[PDB]
Amino acid sequence: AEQVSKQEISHFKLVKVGTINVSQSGGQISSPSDLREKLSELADAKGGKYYHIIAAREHGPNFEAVAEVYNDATKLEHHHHHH
Amino acid sequence: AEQVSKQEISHFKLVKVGTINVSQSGGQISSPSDLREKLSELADAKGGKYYHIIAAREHGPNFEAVAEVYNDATKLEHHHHHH
Repeated sequence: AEQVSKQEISHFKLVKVGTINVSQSGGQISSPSDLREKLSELADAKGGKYYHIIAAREHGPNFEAVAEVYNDATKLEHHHHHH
Repeated sequence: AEQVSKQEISHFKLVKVGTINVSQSGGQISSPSDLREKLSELADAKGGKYYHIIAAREHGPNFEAVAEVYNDATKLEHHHHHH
């Protein structure tokens, strides 16, 4: 999973699966490597291949990275419902 | 070189290394994968590890991808002025 700007998003046409928020109390995130690693983990959890951090804010000791998860246009009905 | 968000640049404090423009008449750039290696190339040439697309503008057949190069303070004055 990689992140792109609105320029790429609206040009290559990406679909949003959901919005992720990485809230880490203190030095749980040290470098951008940590940040992107958790971003991709959560983005991939949504099923998306792309993401974009809309709000990377510093809530005191707690770091909150809010990003939107974008998927490639290859998704359709997940017929499950229930048994 | 990776593309980071403007908030990341401002949160980690990245030094502005310069500007890189990919102005192609098509063919050279079709996928973001093409553009990435170009941007990373030009950024690496200037000596940056990060970049951000600030304007991916499509003017007819001429696609202009304007990104700016950012890197941490790992530069030094050179005693290689000329001789």
